[PDB]
Amino acid sequence: IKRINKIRRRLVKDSNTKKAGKTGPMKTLLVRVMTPDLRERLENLRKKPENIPQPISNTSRANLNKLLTDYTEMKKAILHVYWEEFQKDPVGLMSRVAQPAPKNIDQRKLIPVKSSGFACSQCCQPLYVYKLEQVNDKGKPHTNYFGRCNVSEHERLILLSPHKTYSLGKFGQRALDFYSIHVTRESNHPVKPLEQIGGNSCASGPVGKALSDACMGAVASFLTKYQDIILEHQKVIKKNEKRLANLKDIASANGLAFPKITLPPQPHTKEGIEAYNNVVAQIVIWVNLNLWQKLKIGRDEAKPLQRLKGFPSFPLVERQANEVDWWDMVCNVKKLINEKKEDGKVFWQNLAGYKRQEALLPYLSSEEDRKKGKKFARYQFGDLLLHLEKKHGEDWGKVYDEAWERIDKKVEGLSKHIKLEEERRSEDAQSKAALTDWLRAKASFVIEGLKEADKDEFCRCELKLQKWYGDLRGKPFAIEAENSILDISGFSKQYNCAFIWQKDGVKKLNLYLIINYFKGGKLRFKKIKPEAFEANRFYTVINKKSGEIVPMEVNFNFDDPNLIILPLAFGKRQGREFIWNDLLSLETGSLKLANGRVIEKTLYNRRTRQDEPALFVALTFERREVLDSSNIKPMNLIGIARGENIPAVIALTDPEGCPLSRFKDSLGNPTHILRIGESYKEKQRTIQAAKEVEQRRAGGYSRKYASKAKNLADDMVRNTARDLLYYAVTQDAMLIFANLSRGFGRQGKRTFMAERQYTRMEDWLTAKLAYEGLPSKTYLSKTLAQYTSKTCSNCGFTITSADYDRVLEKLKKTATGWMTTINGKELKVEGQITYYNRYKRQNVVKDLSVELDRLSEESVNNDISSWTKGRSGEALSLLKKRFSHRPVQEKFVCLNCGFETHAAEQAALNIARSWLFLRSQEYKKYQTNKTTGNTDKRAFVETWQSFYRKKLKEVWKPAV
DNA sequence: TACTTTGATTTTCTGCTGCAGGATGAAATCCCG
DNA sequence: CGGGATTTCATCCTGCAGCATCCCCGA
RNA sequence: GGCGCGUUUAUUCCAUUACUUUGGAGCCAGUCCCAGCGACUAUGUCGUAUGGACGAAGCGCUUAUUUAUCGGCCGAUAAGUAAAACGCAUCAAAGUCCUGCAGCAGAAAAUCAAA
Repeated sequence: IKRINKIRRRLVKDSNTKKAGKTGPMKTLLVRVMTPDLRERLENLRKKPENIPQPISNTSRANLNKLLTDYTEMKKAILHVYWEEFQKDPVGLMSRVAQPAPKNIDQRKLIPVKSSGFACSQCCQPLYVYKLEQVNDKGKPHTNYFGRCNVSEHERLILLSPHKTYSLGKFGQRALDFYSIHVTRESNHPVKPLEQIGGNSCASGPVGKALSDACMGAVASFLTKYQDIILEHQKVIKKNEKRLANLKDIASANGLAFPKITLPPQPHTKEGIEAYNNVVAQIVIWVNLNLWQKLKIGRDEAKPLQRLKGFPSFPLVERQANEVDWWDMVCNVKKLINEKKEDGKVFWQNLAGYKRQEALLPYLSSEEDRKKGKKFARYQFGDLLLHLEKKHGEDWGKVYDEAWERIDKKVEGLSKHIKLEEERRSEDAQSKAALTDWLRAKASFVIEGLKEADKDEFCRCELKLQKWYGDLRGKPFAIEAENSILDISGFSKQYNCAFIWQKDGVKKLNLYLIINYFKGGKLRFKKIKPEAFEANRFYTVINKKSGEIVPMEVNFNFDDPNLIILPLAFGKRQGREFIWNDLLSLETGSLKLANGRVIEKTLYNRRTRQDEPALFVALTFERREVLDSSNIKPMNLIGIARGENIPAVIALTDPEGCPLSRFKDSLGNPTHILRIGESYKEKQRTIQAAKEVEQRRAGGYSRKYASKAKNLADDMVRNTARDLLYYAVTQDAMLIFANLSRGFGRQGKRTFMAERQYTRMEDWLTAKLAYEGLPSKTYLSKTLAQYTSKTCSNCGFTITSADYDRVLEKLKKTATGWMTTINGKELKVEGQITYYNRYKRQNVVKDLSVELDRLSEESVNNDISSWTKGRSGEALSLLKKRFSHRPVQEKFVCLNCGFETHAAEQAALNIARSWLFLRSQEYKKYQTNKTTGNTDKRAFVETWQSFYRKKLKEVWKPAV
């Protein structure tokens, strides 16, 4: 039976247990706080439970709300202070936040710099460089670099990273002493969040220590991203200089006038980035308008400049609160439309004959628009104008007035309907979208007469109307809520937080979470004997740094007006995982509670169809006892192929490489191929289609679809990981993946991020293995991905570009038509090719022989070598498309022997066979020969094909 | 021969992945009943 | 004088190996 | 699309704790009232269920007052109400979180240009 927990139990029973290292694996339990609505849900059951729990009391709710608001305000204040500090002096701050080396690395410094890369801003003295050479565990020598000062107060060892000229290398959350600056009463800093925001009501210790981490973590992350990106920006600047020079030369060679603008130096703020990107945009606009379009020059010969991307913003303080009132903007648009009425009337009425047809060309819909069931407001207004012209003749003076009156009446009706709708309870997004579209159409109609008179005022009007159109269409779907976070630094007597339980029976437990963050509250811990439990008394466990577990009795008062008491809501599965686990018991110390958080975030309520705030509790657990991996030795192989249409296709093989038919398909016949994840893409496309329909109708989709794709993707990833682990454990096999880079995936036009699940599957399988204490190499391995999907599994021949080039070279004409040979096999050049005509938006079918004859109609003796570049290019494009090894995505055809099969299954088998290849002796001789500087892929392909053919002859008997 | 696609830039809103920072207890003073 | 409450401090171990592989192919 | 009942995901032993999701099965989808869109006899008419508003959303099992049939519900058959309690439709899986940025993609609109 395929259960993840069953596989975990089998893994546990098969090996010994050992204590974890300094830090073990971590896992988070996310539960909900028992609120009145959950109780109401519990009271509507057909079979009512015997004991319905009490919800969170009113006093706790008030305390929690106040504390959450105060915590958010203190975070904002501290972040604003450090934003000002960074904006004043970057280098000083990022030198202050750099993490010092441990005060234990006191090996003998050997060599100073052969100097002043940075400076300790505390004393404004340079940090001199000092090296230290050592050997790693793998034998590769490594030199670390450190910065030291002659100040005794600043006699530290700040880590450094060399570049080809030094960087810092690490930013810590605790390097800067936050408590002594902002929390302690002796400090003279003008900003003291606990003393000012909270009104001296919160305990200094816990709240201050939580703020320390919460703010300095974000600051350190921003500093790391900034220092990282400031180097690739330099590389891009240097690269753009050469391209600008080359394009200037090309423009000069063709006798064109290049704009006289200069690229600014490398910027270090957001305004400089915007200026540089504006210059790049102007250059690219000119290049496209004059070089690619008019002269038909290839993009490769005239390469564009590149924008600067990835510059971070300061945390939480640079957010733009684009808060605009909707009806006010509607009124402003109406006002400015009413301003220009006379100018539009004058332009339209006094217009000439033939200029009128071109004046209203953008107002006339196309045939495709008329066919697709619905038209934009512009074309509808154009149809109205045409009918009015037919009605009144050529007297456009009356036409203008009638059109204006009709548009006003329609807009007034829409406005009245929208106001009545929003008065009661309801939102009609379609009506708002229609009103915005009709306002846009009226604005265009009025202002189109100023496109040639005053381009500055016309540009101002266009900018205003464009920004207001964007804002009006985007506001009704703008989210205004944000999560609220309350942190718990740790679970020890210091931080005044407890996770308490009554000992019902011997194993049964009651459950509360207690927070004491207000002055005056009482929460007392008392040490007791290990087995001195009593009824109606709350107990907990305290974990000591030395490995000791101290059971304590926690006593307090329920009616205390300062405490926060939270009852939790969870399921059997979560309880067996964390609270009352059979093996990982937290009373024994095998499981430890690390820290926690109280979260307020939005849940979707379908009863009211709205997002509403809700309270969650997250508790992080650390595993202290893990397994021993020294005895696991898989024997067989499972090659796994990843993709989009099918998330996983797996093939099972013996140690020799021969297929093993042990899986059962739907029909029950033995097989060696399994598919995991089918019909996932179809569901994702269905969700996307629903989203697109709503987006076209109203400009955005409802909150019902907010998290559907992510939930589906998470479900697929977790279930696929379970399936892979189950097969690997039960078949005694090692899993083999392709060596795809992190973040690998297609970045095209109709691509979606929910369909890029390669690294996610990798990470989930690795983490699931890691929680038990085993390394990734125990059950998972990677191999080179080259030529795995391009090798025939029946003959061992791999197709390459050079083969296609040589086939083009040999192709000629006999009395029967075009002919060629590959590896002594004759090819009868015939058959039709159908291509997806994008301009026609259809499928166009052509005949290869006829196309080849046409290409030979302008040529004599059919000499391919005598053709131009473009003609030969079309020739090999046609031959490649007709002789492609992958005519259809899921179908593979071998060109050398005519073998046909499924591409994914063959590639899955070839992945395992390649993993076998990498540890053969042919690869050894190839590696030895490659040391002579011969960097040729051709020899690698030779070795791969030779090994594959040898093994096919020897032991891999092909299917007959 | 031409209508209809495509190239570039700008405005607004949403979601999903990717990568940084993390997953604090021990000990020393100080004050107050 | 003991017990809360507040303040100060400090911790770390990892690769390597070749241009393709869910891209495809295009008026 | 909407409305509800809820099972299985630990072998004696572990909170039918109640959470958040992915599946299976049950029941119900009309009205131009207001808008949107399309065709025109065109400052309106007609049509169209695109969006709001209204309306729809299991079946049995046992208990006692009234009527219809005999001596005038006591004995049974149908109709009308709240509750107690069980059964069938009807069933399998998964969960490692927080903060902060960035990058891609989706959807419209505006302008210039080419073929």
